[PDB]
Amino acid sequence: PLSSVPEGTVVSNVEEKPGDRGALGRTSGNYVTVVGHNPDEGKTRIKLPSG
Amino acid sequence: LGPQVREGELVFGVARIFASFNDTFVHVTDLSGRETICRVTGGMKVKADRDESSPYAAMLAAQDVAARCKELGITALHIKIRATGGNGTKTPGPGAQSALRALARSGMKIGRIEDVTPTPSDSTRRKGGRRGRRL
Amino acid sequence: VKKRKNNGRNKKGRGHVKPIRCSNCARCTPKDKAIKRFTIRNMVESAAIRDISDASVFAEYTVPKMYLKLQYCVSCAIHGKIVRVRSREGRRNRAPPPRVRYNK
Amino acid sequence: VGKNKRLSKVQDPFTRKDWYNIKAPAPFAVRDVGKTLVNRTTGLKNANDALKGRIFEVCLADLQKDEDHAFRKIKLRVDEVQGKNCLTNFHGLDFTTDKLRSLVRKWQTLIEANVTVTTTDHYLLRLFAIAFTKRRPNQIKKTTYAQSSQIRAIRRKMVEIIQREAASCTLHQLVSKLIPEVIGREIEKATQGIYPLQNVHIRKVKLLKQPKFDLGALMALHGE
Amino acid sequence: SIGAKLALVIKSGKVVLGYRSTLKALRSGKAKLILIAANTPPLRKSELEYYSMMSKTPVHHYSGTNIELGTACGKLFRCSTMAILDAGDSDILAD
Amino acid sequence: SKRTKKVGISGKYGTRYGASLRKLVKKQEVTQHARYTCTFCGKNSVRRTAVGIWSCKSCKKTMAGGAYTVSTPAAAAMRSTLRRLREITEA
RNA sequence: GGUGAAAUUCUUGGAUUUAUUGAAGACUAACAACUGCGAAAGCAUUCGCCAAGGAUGUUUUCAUUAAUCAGGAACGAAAGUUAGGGGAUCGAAGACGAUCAGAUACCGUCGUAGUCUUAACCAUAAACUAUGCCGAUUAGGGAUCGGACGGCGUUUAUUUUUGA
Ligand SMILES: [Zn+2]
Ligand SMILES: [Zn+2]
Repeated sequence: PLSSVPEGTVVSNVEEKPGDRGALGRTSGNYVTVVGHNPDEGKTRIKLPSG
Repeated sequence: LGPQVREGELVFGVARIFASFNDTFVHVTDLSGRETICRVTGGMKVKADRDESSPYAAMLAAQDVAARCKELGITALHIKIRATGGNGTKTPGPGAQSALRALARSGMKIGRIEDVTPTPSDSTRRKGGRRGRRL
Repeated sequence: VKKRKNNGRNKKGRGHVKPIRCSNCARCTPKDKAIKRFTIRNMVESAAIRDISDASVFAEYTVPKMYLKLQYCVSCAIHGKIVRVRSREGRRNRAPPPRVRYNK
Repeated sequence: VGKNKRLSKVQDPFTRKDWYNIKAPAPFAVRDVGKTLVNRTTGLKNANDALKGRIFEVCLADLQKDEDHAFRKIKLRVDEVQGKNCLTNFHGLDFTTDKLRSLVRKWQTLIEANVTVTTTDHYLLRLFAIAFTKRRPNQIKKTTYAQSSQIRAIRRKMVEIIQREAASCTLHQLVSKLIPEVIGREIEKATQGIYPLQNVHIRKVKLLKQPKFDLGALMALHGE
Repeated sequence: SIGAKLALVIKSGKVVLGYRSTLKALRSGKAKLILIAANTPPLRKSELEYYSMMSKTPVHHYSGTNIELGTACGKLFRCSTMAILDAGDSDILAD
Repeated sequence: SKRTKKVGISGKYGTRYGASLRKLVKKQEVTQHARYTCTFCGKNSVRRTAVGIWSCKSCKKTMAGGAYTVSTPAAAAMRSTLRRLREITEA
C-alpha cells in the first residue's frame, strides 16, 4: 500500500482508487515517483511520467 | 486601546532596513517578520530622483517611521541592517549609516543592532561574464 | 623584455590555480595574480558610538567591529588608488608600507 | 515619483490587533522577552491558529543576564497558549555573524567536523564543532602547521566524543551541558597529547524531526 | 587475508575439490573445514551445512562467487565447495 | 582476412537505408546477439529469447531484463539507492 | 528592479521583505602561503576498498644490464561533433530597453545551443621558465618542505619512552 512507503521510491502499476487493480504506470520502462504524504486526512501526491 | 505596562518596563520592536546602492527601505515590525508595523521608502520622500539612495532621503524616511511608530505604542527597537548580499557587494549602502544614528536624534530607544547579510559558501557563477562590467 | 622576475603572479611549481571574481568589476583573475586586502572596520564611527553608548541596553559595551577581505583585479585596483606605479628600482621591494605610530 | 504609476494597480487595520505575552523554558532565569501582535479573535478566524506556528529570535545574553555568553543567539518556537501567555521550548541555537569571522586568522590550521545524533528517546538533532591550532610561548617559527596524517587522527577522536556523551540524554540535560560548554573543555583535555587544539566551540544546534506532542512533558518542565 | 591462507594450503597440504568428493570425505568423518561459495543453489547450501553440524566440523561462507573461489585455489575452472583434509603450516583452524 | 574494415554486422543491408542509420543500429544489434555470463550458476550461457526476456541454457532459469541488454543503467542506479534508502530509514 | 542618470520587466489574484519545511543541479569559501603532488594537461569535504610512487635507512641481492632517439606509440585545457540522461546557476545566437548623428557594441531585463554527466570522436593553445635530456667543476648567506643523526632544557600525557 502506497502509504507504507518513504518518499523518493519509484513504483509502477499504481491504483488510481483502491481496488481498481492497477491503472497508472504500466508500459515498458516507465515509473511514477512519490513526493510527499499527508498523515491527517490521508492523501498522497505523486508525479506521473508526463510531468 | 493599546495595552499599557508599568513605567519601569518598556517594549521592544525590530526594524528591518534594506539599504542597497540604489534605494533604502525603512520597515519596522514586531520581534518577527509577522504583523508589519510601518514601512516607508525613499521614493515618497524625495522628488529630485537623484537622491533616492542618498542619506538625506534616509533621514526623512526614518523620521516619519519614528513618528508614526511612537503612537502605536512602541518605544525601543532592535535593528536588522542588511545589504544585497549573496553575489552582491556585502557593503551596506550610504543611507544606512545616516538612518541608524538618526534614531537617537529622534529620541527613540535603540537596542541590539546587527547585520545579517547572506554570505554564500562556494556559490554558483556570478553575473557579468569573464571580463566583468567593462566600463 | 621581462618586466618582472616573477611575471607578476607568484606561481612557480604548479600548473595553474583556480581563478576568482574581482570584488569590483566581477572579472576573472587567477587566485595568485590578485591584490588582496584584509580590513577590520567598526560597525559605525566613534561619533555614533556616543549616541549608541548613552542608550546602553546592558552596562557599558562596544558593538563589535567587522572584518572584510576584498580581492581586486589589477586594472580596477590602480584606478581606485589602492596601489600605484613605482619607480624602476622601487619595484623590486616587497615590504609592507610602514605605518607611522605617532602621525606627527 | 508621484507622476509614475500610469497603469496604476476601510483603513487602519491596527484597531483589531492584540498583544500577547511570551514565556520561556525552565533553566533560564527571565521568562519574558516582549509582546507579539495578532488580529483579534473573531468568528471565521480563531486566535490559536495564528499562534500555533510562530518562532521568536532571542539572545542568550538577554535570557541569562550574563554578558560572557554574548556571542550566541537562540530561537524559540511557540507551542501552547493559555490566557495572554505563550509557552515555549527550545528550537535551536546560533552564534552572531561577526564572531565567526573573528575566530579564523591567517598562519593557522582550521579543523572542522560534523555529526548527527539521536538519543534513546526520539530526538533527531545535529551538532557542529570547530577548533584551532595553538601557538607555543617560546615559539619562533611563524607558520605553526600540523601534518595531514596527524590531522586525520584529531577528527576521529573528536567525532567519537560527541556521540558518546550525547547518546544517553534528554533535551533538558543536554542543554544543561551546552550552557557551561562541557563539550569544548572535554575535547581540549583529550587531544592534548597529540596537539594543542585551542578554541573549541559548538557553532549551533538544529533539529530535524520531533516525537509526538506529549503536552504533559511540556507542562512538566515549563511554568513553575 | 583468507585468500593468502588458502594459497599456502594448496602448496603444502592436501585438499579435495568438488561436491561429491567433499561429501564422501565428510562422510568418512575426517574433514576439518569446508568452504561454501555465495552463488550455490540454496538446496545444496542447506544440505552441506546439515552434514557439517552432524559431524561437528566448522563451515566457512566464502564471500566471492564460485568463479572466484576457483581462481583462489589456483585452478582454471569453476568450483562451488571444497574440504580441507589437513592444514600445512598455516593457522586457518585458529578461529 | 577481415572481410571488412568498418561495416561489421550491418553488412547484410548492402548499400540501402543510408549510412547513418546503418551505423546507428549497430550499437543495439551487436549487444543483442551477444552472450552473457549467468548470475545464478556462473556459466556463460545466457541468450535473448523475447524483447525483454533472458534465459540460461544450463540452469533453465529465466529473468526479465532490458530490451537489448541484460540490464540497463537506469535500473541499476535505482536498486542501489533504494537499498541504501531502506536501511537508513529502518535504522 | 536597474544606471553616471533614465527605461524594459513585475505588482492589494499582495510586489519586496520575514519565519518553518521540501525538491533540483553545480561547487567544497574562510584556513590558503614566494607552501605540496604529478610526465604534462592538471589535482583541495569525510570514510572504506583497489592498485601505484619519490626521498630517506641499509656491512642484503644481480653485476654493465647504461644515455638520447629518425620512423612508431600512450595521455593530451577550452571550444567543437554524434546519440541518450539531466538541465539549478551563468550564458554564444537572438528579442526587447537605453546612450550615440549612426551603435548590428561597451550599460539593463530575458533567453536557445552550451556550461554537468554516460558511450564514442577531434589532438590544437602566449600547451611560457618564450630557457630540450644525461654527466663534472665553480661564491657567501639566511629562510622553507620530507627523512635521518646528536644534544642541555621545557611542556603536559595510566605520563616515564614518545608527542611537541
Ligand atoms: Zn575589478
Ligand atoms: Zn544459469
